[PDB]
Amino acid sequence: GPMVVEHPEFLKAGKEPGLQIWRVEKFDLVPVPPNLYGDFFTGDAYVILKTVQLANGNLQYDLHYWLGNECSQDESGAAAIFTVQLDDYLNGRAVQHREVQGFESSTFSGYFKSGLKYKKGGVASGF
Amino acid sequence: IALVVDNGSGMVKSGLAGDDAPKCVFPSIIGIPCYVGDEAQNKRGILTLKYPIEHGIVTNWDDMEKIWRHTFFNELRVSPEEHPVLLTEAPLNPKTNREKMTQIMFESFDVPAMYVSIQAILSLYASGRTTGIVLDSGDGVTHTVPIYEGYVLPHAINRTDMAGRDLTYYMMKLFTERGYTFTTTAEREIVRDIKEKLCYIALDYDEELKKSEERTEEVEEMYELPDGNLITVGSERFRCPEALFNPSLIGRECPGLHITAYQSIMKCDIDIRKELYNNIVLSGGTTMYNYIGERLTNEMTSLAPPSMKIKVIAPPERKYSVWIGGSILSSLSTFQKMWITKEEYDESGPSIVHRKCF
Ligand SMILES: Nc1ncnc2c1ncn2[C@@H]1O[C@H](COP(=O)(O)OP(=O)(O)O)[C@@H](O)[C@H]1O
Ligand SMILES: [Ca+2]
Ligand SMILES: [Ca+2]
Ligand SMILES: [Mg+2]
Repeated sequence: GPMVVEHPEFLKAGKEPGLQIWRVEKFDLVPVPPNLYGDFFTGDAYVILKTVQLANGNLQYDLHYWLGNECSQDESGAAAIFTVQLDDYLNGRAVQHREVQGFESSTFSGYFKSGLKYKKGGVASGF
Repeated sequence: IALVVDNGSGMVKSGLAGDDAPKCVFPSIIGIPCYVGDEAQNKRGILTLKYPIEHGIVTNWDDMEKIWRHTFFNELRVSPEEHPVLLTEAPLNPKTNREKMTQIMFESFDVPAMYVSIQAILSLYASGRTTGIVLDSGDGVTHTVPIYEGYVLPHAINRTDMAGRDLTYYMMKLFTERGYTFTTTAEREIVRDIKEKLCYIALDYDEELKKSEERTEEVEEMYELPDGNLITVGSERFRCPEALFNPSLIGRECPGLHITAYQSIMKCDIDIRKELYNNIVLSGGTTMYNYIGERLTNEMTSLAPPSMKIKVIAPPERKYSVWIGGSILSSLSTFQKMWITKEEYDESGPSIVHRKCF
């Protein structure tokens, strides 16, 4: 319930305007390499933080968790939990969004320089 | 490796974090000659069977500690001093009971660390959601729990004692209307099995009742009793769980499942109700009846405003969704320092459970 303190990716989250993307990997939140931004494994689940810095120093946060059609239950469950934990860490100020493969919001799609792309496979289940 | 224990009003679901299902599932009952769990129902020389968590709230802490002893030492066969323990609690669990749970874990079992999670939250996580309304129908209690962005909305939560135990009793009564007398503890367990195996929800009750009278063969199924004799089970198959939607059938004044879901949604901010309607999540054994999702979809659509999008999610393993959510939660890298340690409890007192577990 309280905010996460030490996890290195939470320390990185929401510090400045930008787009931060993590993948659930065996019960952990692992950063997605920059060159893979926007290419989602349909076997996996992901967490996305969009930070918008209004020109008055204030930060606006949108948290999106994306569920691939073949992701395992540990992965989708962890994506939701991590989303709440990141919101907690940002003092409850993030707006959360559930994003399912092929049913994503136009806001979520709009983040990506040339839209969402999908590929088969992913990391194995933690179960 | 963490232990996950879901303290059910009727069934303890326990096992190891990181497993995809609970390995030890047994009744949350005490038999006074103490016997715990399955042994308590198999002994003839029993004064009384006691439910220490009868309607999801612990009432006898000494009996609850006996159930936990049996869980750790007879079922899981682990040393509690070597494992963090995730325990579940009902929504709206009284503060003094959360404190007593913590005290017993640290002072009676010497666990190194523990945590307490709300059952409905865990089920929502197991479905891959942070927002929705969980309808958790168990053995001695049904909870209706709206949740937004990871937190229950306490002013909108409903609890009723009506659940699976009442439906077992109703099935017993319906059979009595035919001259069968299932009365003994063993006979009651047979009726529970008939209920689980053969019942189903009628999408059109009036038409299913007409079929059972005029075309009985299309409703009727035989059930094999432990001695091999067969009994015919007809309209009971759908009349029994119909009580969940129309509780006057069992003499109760509480509303049906759908009405209570609707009233809970109506206690929430109008601007999240659309999300709740599209994220109705069923959990617990008494939501396992065939066709219940479609029936609830139809009822909720008829109650909701024009063009409201309704979705009922009925996950196939939902008898264990609470436990599975806990197994996921307690496996996460970020959960490693969310446990209450023994040393924090000694430092801050039992009050720590309110500041670390919510
Ligand atoms: N397949 C089923 N169909 C109908 N009822 C079921 C089924 N399986 C289990 N139940 C009932 O669900 C109840 C147990 O559910 P559970 O969610 O474990 O309750 P609790 O958490 O309150 O102990 C029992 O009344 C049991 O008879
Ligand atoms: Ca995967
Ligand atoms: Ca928020
Ligand atoms: Mg339960």
